[PDB]
Amino acid sequence: AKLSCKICGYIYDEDEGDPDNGISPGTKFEDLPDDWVCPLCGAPKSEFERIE
Ligand SMILES: [Fe+3]
Repeated sequence: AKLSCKICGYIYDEDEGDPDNGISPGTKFEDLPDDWVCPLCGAPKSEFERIE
């Protein structure tokens, strides 16, 4: 699944992960640490919303 950061143009795609910050491809959003934030703008998980 894919989730948009409400606050910038970033999209978290579970099939991409966030590898530059230590999150492997295939990591589900539910499994991101509670201290994970958007790699571009620092918004928390509460500021992401599922998109198609
Ligand atoms: Fe962002």
